[PDB]
Amino acid sequence: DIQMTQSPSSLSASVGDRVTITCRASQSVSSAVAWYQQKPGKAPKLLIYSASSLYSGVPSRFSGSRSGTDFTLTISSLQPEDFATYYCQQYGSYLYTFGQGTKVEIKRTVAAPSVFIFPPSDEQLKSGTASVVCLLNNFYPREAKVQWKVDNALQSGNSQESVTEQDSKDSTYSLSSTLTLSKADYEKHKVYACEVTHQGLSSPVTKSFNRGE
Amino acid sequence: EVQLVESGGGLVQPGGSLRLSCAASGFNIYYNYIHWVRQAPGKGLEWVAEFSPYSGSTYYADSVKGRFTISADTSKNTAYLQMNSLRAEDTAVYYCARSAAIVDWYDYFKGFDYWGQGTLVTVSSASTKGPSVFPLAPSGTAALGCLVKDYFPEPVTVSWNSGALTSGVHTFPAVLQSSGLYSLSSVVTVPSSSLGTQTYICNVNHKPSNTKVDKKVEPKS
Repeated sequence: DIQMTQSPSSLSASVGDRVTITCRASQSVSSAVAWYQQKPGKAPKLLIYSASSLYSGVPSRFSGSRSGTDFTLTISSLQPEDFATYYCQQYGSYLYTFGQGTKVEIKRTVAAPSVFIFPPSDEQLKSGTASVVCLLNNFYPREAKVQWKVDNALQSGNSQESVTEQDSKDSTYSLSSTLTLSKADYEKHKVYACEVTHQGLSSPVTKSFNRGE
Repeated sequence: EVQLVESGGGLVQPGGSLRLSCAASGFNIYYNYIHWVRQAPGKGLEWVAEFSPYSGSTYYADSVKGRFTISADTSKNTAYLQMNSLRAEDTAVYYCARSAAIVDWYDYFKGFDYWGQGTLVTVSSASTKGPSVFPLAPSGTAALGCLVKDYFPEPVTVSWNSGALTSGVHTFPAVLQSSGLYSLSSVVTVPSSSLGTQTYICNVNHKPSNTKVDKKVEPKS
């Protein structure tokens, strides 16, 4: 709703690639631009400071350059340990501001997802709510669309998605869509379907079931 | 070795207050600049405040001005961040960072050199509720899992078979339902032949509420 910071943008690259992240800084005189690297669950780490200076302990593949107003961070040879999120920082008018965030992602061939749809457990129907989940296991790219169909009617607003972090070796992703319904609305319909579309799927894959086998 | 340790975070109600402390080691925070940077779940970093005890100057981000006050105590080498009138959008992992003293007037800012591990602050009117774990029925290799639902606050650690089953597990990031409670799923991919002999029980761990749940998964009739 009220987002305080945009989500990190994505960049698909392979190991050994040369990447260059540009940071548009209208405060060029404030050439104190600093670059940071952050991995999931860890605190950010300083890489480039003062536009071009290399921080003590950072590998030599990292470099920073300034061309007028544009500040860039260049990784000469992308390594498996370099796939993370990168932030640009600008100091202006006594205010420090971080960039949007660039998540460098491992690039691989397209992989179609494996779809599984799980009816709710009878202990939950006794509680008064029904939760049908749909599993999208091991796919690439992470862009996937999940459409819930109740009695061949397209749903919207009664589900929530959750995508895992990229696998280190498979470079794959996993999605879990949870359709939450009430005990009364669940018992009023029979067929509940989970339609999945992906780049690796020439046609949408539907995994469905009937209430009560 | 310089170390920054955050503390004080946790559960707070909207409109309530919280005071974080950034205990520092390995250096004197007096001549240096202490900063607070927060990161919403799945979002980017946001600088919120900067303090310099030598000059006493306090600078805040416009999103926290008037509600957040930064300060320090040189007697214990610890900085503080008092948050008043907290809103739900203030829910984030709060890091405290150090900026070196201005030794060169040309390279006046040399980046946030060292950071802390961060402390989580959750602003919500929900109460600490224990997780309600439900089994995901498993219909060449089959997929099964557990659905933990209606727990608050984050996080929840989920293991399988007392930490013995790790190959193929997928503990998804939690989602915030409209009821203010969190709900995540943890699935796994185990051969269908070992579904009858080998028992599969997920160990659901919620430390905020001290609720251990071990739910077994079996195919329905």
